[PDB]
Amino acid sequence: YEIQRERIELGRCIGEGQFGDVHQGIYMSPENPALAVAIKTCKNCTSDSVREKFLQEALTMRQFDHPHIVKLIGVITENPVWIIMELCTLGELRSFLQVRKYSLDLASLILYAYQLSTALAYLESKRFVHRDIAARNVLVSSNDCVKLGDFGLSRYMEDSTYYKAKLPIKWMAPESINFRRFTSASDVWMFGVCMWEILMHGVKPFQGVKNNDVIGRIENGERLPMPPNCPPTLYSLMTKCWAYDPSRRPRFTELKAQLSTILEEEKAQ
Ligand SMILES: CN(c1ncccc1CNc1nc(Nc2ccc3c(c2)CCC(=O)N3)ncc1C(F)(F)F)S(C)(=O)=O
Ligand code: NA
Repeated sequence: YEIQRERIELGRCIGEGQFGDVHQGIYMSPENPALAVAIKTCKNCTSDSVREKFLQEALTMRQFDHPHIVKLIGVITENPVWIIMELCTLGELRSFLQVRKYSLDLASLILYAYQLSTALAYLESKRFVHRDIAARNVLVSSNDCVKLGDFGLSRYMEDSTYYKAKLPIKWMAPESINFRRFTSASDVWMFGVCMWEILMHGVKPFQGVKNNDVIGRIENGERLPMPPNCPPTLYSLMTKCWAYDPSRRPRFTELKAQLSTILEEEKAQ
């Protein structure tokens, strides 16, 4: 899993991470075609405690191998420490959705929700609780492929460090907001919010509502409204993710199967 720095061509900065800037680049793989990659850099990895924390993020991604989760390519443990990830060429999902708005076919939006449900069913199969499922952590590899982004770079995951700028209340299950309970069932609640975000073309949930007012509305039975053009079967599926009792929420394998049916019904106009 070690990569040699002379095989990396560093390109433009595509974002800022907790440990340092993230760049786009090219990895000249030995005896293979060159790959487009994302490079996580570390500014203070001279410190052993910082270096080990940064390298733990690469080990977290190394344990996963799924077509809709960004893949670890390798690490450069020489000073300055770099983590090499696969690049999702088209960038962040919210920006991509905000450009296209109604020009994206409904079949593409449902496909994105289905692809994420396969990655979340895979994480659930490994007994891994995400805790930060939101459209901001989703990347676009091509017009017909989205992926979950790096877990370390995700602002509110369990082992993620904080950025200079507390909790994503508008995405969280009631038991997570009230008692900090995070399970596979609370991940299902967040995924229903993420599906709503996709069908709303990158609009954020509960805009203009204060975080403290969200739990009162949820306890009164209020939910995010049906997005314009969203098929009623898809909205019904979202409301099942938002069952107040977590034991009544479906698991990711069921959401995957139902989304595949919804997608095939839309493709048959
Ligand atoms: C949102 N995220 C970030 N948060 C903080 C820092 C960086 C990232 C993005 N990280 C990544 N970005 C890309 N692709 C990419 C992203 C942006 C742009 C472009 C390509 C080109 C067009 C453009 O203009 N910008 N692929 C892979 C990664 C990964 F492997 F590092 F995850 S996250 C939690 O990692 O999903
Ligand atoms: Na190296």
